[PDB]
Amino acid sequence: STGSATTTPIDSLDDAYITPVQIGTPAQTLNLDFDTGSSDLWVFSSETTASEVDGQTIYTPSKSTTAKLLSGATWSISYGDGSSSSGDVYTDTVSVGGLTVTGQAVESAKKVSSSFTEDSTIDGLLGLAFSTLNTVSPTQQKTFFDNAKASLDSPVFTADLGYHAPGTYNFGFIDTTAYTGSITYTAVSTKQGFWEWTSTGYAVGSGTFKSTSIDGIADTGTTLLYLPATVVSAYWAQVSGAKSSSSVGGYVFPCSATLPSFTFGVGSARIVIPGDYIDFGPISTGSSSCFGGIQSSAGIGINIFGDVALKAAFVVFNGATTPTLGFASK
Ligand SMILES: C[C@H]1CC[C@H](NC(=O)Cn2ccnc2)CC1
Repeated sequence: STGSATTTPIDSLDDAYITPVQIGTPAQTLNLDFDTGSSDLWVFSSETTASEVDGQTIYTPSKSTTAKLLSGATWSISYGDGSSSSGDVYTDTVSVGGLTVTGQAVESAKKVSSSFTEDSTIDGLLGLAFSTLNTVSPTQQKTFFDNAKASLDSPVFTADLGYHAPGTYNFGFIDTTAYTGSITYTAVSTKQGFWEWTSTGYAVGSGTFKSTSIDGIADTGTTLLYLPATVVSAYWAQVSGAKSSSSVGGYVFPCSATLPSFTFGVGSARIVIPGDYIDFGPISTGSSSCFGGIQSSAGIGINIFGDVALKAAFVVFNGATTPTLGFASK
């Protein structure tokens, strides 16, 4: 089997991407944030504290003839941005782009933190990291991909995120029309539960490539590119007036700037992030200070190849017995 679904930016800055997902019978379609940095499929629901729902579409398990309470199971998750959610668990039929999994754990939120409430466009998350990170207790549950994998034509999914435009998540096949040149594959460590790999270095603009190992994660659920402070300083030093602002919470730059590109290495291959991809717009409405899309990972404890990086590539998440990652230009 295969599936193919369009993923759409939630706003004009590509702050996140949503993908429609069918849950239950009859189908309830929710727009979920596909997150290769986490491993829980959770949704706003009829069980979510009413004051914490503000415009989201909810899953109502009592209206699904295939929903079954997973008795005794609870979940609770916190993310790197400080947001969180928790609740109980159903199993139900879940389909993405024509690919159907029966008995998928659908984690129903009883509580969500303020940032989730405040974002009306995201109805939940669909985790695509390794199932070892799944938070369901006392019986850990599998991701949608983990459940689907054996049925797929090939045990892979691909992320093809757009810049200020829709893109595609495919399951079970590689669309050879969706990228240019060849896909370069690189080793993955699953030891921390992530799609963790080692970039071979970077360049800023038209500058020379610096060969250096940068261990990080391919994370569709993180908006920005988080790299070591040395690398980030080298980038922003090429933008007149750019500075790290403790009050804003990262590097900012004059909105009048033309940003240089940023290149990262995948083996001997190179992925070029155009400068425009690194502009996250005014820090507050009407400001001439703009927020940067490349930020320091110092104090995160891990480098994160988030959407800023991934949207410059066609990315293969290869879930074979020994997982790997593939990157192509597009
Ligand atoms: C320092 C960084 C700050 C931004 C963080 N972004 C997230 O946590 C986004 N997220 C929510 C759910 N899955 C992903 C990542 C760490």
